[PDB]
Amino acid sequence: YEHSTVMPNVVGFPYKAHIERPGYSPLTLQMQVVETSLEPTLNLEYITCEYKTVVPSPYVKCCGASECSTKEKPDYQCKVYTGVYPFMWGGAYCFCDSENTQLSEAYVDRSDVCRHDHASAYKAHTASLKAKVRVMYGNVNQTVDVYVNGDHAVTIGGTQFIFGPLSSAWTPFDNKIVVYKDEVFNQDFPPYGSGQPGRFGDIQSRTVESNDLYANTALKLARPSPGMVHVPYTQTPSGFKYWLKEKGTALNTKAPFGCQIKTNPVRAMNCAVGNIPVSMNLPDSAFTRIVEAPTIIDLTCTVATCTHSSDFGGVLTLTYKTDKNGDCSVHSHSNVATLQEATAKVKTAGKVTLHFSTASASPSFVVSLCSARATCSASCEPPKDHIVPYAASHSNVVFPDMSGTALSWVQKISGGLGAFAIGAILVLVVVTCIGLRR
Amino acid sequence: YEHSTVMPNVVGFPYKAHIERPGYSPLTLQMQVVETSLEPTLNLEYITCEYKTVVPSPYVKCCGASECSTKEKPDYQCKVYTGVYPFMWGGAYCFCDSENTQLSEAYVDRSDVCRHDHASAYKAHTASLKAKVRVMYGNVNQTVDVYVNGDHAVTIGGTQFIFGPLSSAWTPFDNKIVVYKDEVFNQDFPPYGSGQPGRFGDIQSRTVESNDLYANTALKLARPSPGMVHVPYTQTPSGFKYWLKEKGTALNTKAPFGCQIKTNPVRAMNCAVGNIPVSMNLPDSAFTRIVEAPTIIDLTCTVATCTHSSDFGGVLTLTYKTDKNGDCSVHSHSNVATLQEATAKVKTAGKVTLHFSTASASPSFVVSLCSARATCSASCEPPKDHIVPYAASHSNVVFPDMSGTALSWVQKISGGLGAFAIGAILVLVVVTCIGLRR
Amino acid sequence: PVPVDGMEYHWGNNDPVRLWSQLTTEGKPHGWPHQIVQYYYGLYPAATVSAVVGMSLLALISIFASCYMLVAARSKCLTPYALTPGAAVPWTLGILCCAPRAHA
Ligand SMILES: *[C@@H]1O[C@H](CO)[C@@H](O[C@@H]2O[C@H](CO)[C@@H](O[C@@H]3O[C@H](CO)[C@@H](O)[C@H](O)[C@@H]3O)[C@H](O)[C@H]2NC(C)=O)[C@H](O)[C@H]1NC(C)=O
Ligand SMILES: *[C@@H]1O[C@H](CO)[C@@H](O[C@@H]2O[C@H](CO)[C@@H](O[C@@H]3O[C@H](CO)[C@@H](O)[C@H](O)[C@@H]3O)[C@H](O)[C@H]2NC(C)=O)[C@H](O)[C@H]1NC(C)=O
Ligand SMILES: *[C@@H]1O[C@H](CO)[C@@H](O[C@@H]2O[C@H](CO)[C@@H](O[C@@H]3O[C@H](CO)[C@@H](O)[C@H](O)[C@@H]3O)[C@H](O)[C@H]2NC(C)=O)[C@H](O)[C@H]1NC(C)=O
Ligand SMILES: *[C@@H]1O[C@H](CO)[C@@H](O[C@@H]2O[C@H](CO)[C@@H](O[C@@H]3O[C@H](CO)[C@@H](O)[C@H](O)[C@@H]3O)[C@H](O)[C@H]2NC(C)=O)[C@H](O)[C@H]1NC(C)=O
Repeated sequence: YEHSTVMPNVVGFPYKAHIERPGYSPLTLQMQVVETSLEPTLNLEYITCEYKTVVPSPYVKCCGASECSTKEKPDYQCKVYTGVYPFMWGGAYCFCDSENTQLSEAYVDRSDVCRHDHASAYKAHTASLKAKVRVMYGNVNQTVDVYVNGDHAVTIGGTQFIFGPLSSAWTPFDNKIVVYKDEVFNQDFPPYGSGQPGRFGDIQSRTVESNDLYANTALKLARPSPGMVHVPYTQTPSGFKYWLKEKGTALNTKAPFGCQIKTNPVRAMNCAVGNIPVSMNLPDSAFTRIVEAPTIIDLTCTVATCTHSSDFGGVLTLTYKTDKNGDCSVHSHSNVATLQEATAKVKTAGKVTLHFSTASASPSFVVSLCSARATCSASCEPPKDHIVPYAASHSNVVFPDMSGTALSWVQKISGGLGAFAIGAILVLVVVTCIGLRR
Repeated sequence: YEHSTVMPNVVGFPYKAHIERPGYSPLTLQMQVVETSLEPTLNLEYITCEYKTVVPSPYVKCCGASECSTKEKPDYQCKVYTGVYPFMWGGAYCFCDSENTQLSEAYVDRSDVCRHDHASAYKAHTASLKAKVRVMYGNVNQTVDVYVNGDHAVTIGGTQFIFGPLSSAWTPFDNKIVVYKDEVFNQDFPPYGSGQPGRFGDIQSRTVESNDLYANTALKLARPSPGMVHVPYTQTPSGFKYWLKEKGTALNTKAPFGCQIKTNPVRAMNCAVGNIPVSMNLPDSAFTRIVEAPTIIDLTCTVATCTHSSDFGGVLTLTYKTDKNGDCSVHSHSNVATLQEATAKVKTAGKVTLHFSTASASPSFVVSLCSARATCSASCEPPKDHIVPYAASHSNVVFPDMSGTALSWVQKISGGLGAFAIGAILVLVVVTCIGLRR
Repeated sequence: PVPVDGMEYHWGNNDPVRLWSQLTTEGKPHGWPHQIVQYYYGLYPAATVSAVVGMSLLALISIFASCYMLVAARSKCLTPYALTPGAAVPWTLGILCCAPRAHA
């Protein structure tokens, strides 16, 4: 028996579905979203880590000269100085007074610990959803892991469930993403090969294991002091440490809809938005023949107390007359009130009680017990507590019933005004007809 | 000196760009697309391969009875039969004449060679383009590899190049893809957990090494024939073997724009569509001072022969007067004609020759040698060879010049008719003025 | 078929071979007007006919409008002489031909 329904994507909300086969007694399902997960698709751009400056020992050529030689090294800088007269601890070598030469050399290379502390640069697109739904009905109670897209069917006790695609296509990750340890940032990083010194991406590598490297830190050499051997240099500090201190904010403490951002892999969990359609296919053994189920007649609904709070703050009672005792499946056909239980045990005493939660001052909903039916209405008082630590258990609908007190007052006033207008219209029509007949 | 241009995405096309700095002699670059690669992003769905039926030996429990036991095996089937009287080569055992039972067992399992011969089901979206471009200017050769998107800068001899995103967003891959060895099929495969026997995907596995398996091949047992021990069964043939014989066509022999599909990784190569914007940044060392370049005056252009063929079927002659001999940059400012050379040897003799290819009956364009300008017009006859094995070297522009023979005839007839109409208007106006002045 | 775009074929185990068409025809350009039409009908034989028909129709419309305007101008100029018992002014008769050749 094929069926379809739409259920909200709110964690912990006890959704109940009603199935009414013409030949069998009605059945009530309970589906609950225990946990979700939003998986984006990532493309690695490059890897940035702190650099380390390699400076070899100078080569002081006594009584001669040397020539610079170009090399293929990241940010290689080499210069040659003349007229140097170095010293050492025991004396001064390079006997030649002024015909000496020093060759200075320096370049940049990736640090030793880059494979432990590095920040990635990704591009994120086409998020994919994943869920974990608990399904219970009759004597069946299981939890399954389902991809939320209409191409994965899971079997629970002989029943086939297909969870349709999410209603909306909203994702919290921008087109560009920077990931560091367990934090995600919505940042726009410089393109590869065009990084600027002193900021994020001063040195870039295509992958942590990649051999090539692009470095730009404006490493510049200076002439050594007289009578010294030290190879002076100046360099703009690493951009990674500037970024590590001035990254600013995050996505863990900034994501909308109250969903946590986690890493390895990058995902956003328990993030309430949209609706998840559900398609079903039930066997004929789940239902019960209507001859076996009890027959319920003369159903009347009365409400004891009502209070539109977050928890189940309503007490509701049914009176009936039955021939045999058994089990029915209760359900509310309007989302103004949400029942707590999906099965009430019917006895010949003819009195059962139910709990419900509502969020409107005066609700009106129709409830069914087995095949019976009845209309419920009540007056509810506000709650006193200002703040509670649990989520709302109702559908959050506020507009009251047309038979409520406020709308009854409005109806009476409008009826009086309409009667006055009708009387005036009738008087005018009679007068003008009399005038026309003359 | 920043510059920008757009180049066709046609492999082998000799694109030439002209840079006109106002303090230096003009420069001409050559860019050629050697190889491209359209790379889609893939998500694995499931893996299908030929199945194998495992049928254990029967357990003939006799002078007693046996009960079937359920197991968690893919497509498991078990039954117990009563009244068997088996026979063997030496005789018949199980003394009890009719009080014997046989237990049959069978199930499905993944084949032995599934990890060398299997078909993959993918989801493809958001293709990424990659290219390899050859650039030459002055004396600098070299080819580079570039990601075709606005976030990769490559330096070639001191010049920074950024290749912008493709103009079009067309991909030959549909949403769903089935990959087999080196063939790609645009196919709509059934969802996981809902495979039908006898067709593609009768058995599915989430990954080649995954333990889980969903098999639906309608395995059914039958009662053994009297006096034998054989465990009969029937089963729908494998769906993978069927798919191998009637998959139909492919994408290698079906893709548009004449681009070959390859596998591992899935990509589409040399696939001509759209335009590639180019952003450039050149240093001052590439240009030449205007004082060093020779001065060219009195530039005239003449055409010897012209045949609008695919190859360079045009000969052009330039006459000039110079003071010294050197090198100029030769360029054509209209796409109706494409020159073969980008630089020419200028001499005091005053005659140079060039080669161009056109696709219009009467081309007209302006050609510059260093800083001089000249206008060329030609009459071209159609070629005689019907079919050639090489691509066209022109821009495929057919509309002739306004000074062409056909347009000249149109101009003459239109002018005659306009003169007649103007005379009509003048006569009518004269008559009307005479009538009004009366 | 081998259009101007080109095509390839794959025969046996050999590598695919590509062939491209070329702009060839049977007309003669740079000649009489009745030969340029043939040359541009060999190429694109669906727009040349439409362009020729459009140009001819426009020329016919223009020439008909001009001839009608001359006729209307002559009729407007000559009709005052018909409302009086006057002459024809043979100076105007020579330039403007009218229905009365010599009789009034
Ligand atoms: C021992 O000490 C003596 C000090 O005189 C060293 O003699 C020096 O040898 C170098 C060898 O290159 C000479 O340099 C050359 O000088 C000429 C002329 O100035 C120049 O054209 C060359 O390009 C090169 O620079 C240097 O002039 C010379 N000193 C003098 C002549 O006063 C000697 O080399 C030392 N022995 C060693 C280091 O084994
Ligand atoms: C349907 O099956 C699920 C399990 O598949 C049942 O979940 C059960 O939920 C209750 C309360 O939510 C769990 O009891 C809790 O145990 C912890 C243990 O530390 C205790 O601290 C709590 O105070 C509470 O008593 C119970 O463990 C859990 N069953 C499991 C995990 O197997 C669910 O109750 C079933 N449906 C019905 C209607 O019973
Ligand atoms: C050696 O051969 C004799 C042949 O008589 C086997 O005796 C058979 O034993 C089985 C096992 O108990 C008997 O089956 C029983 O049948 C009764 C109904 O008569 C039923 O109520 C029991 O639940 C059980 O199924 C069988 O009747 C009996 N044969 C005869 C003729 O009575 C004996 O088991 C063999 N020895 C061994 C070690 O197998
Ligand atoms: C920039 O470098 C490329 C690659 O080195 C140069 O292209 C190469 O040009 C030479 C001729 O100058 C080609 O050699 C000849 O190729 C023909 C092809 O049929 C062959 O039959 C001859 O025996 C001879 O080997 C060479 O093949 C060609 N390379 C490629 C990959 O096509 C290019 O000329 C250089 N740029 C400039 C401005 O020279």
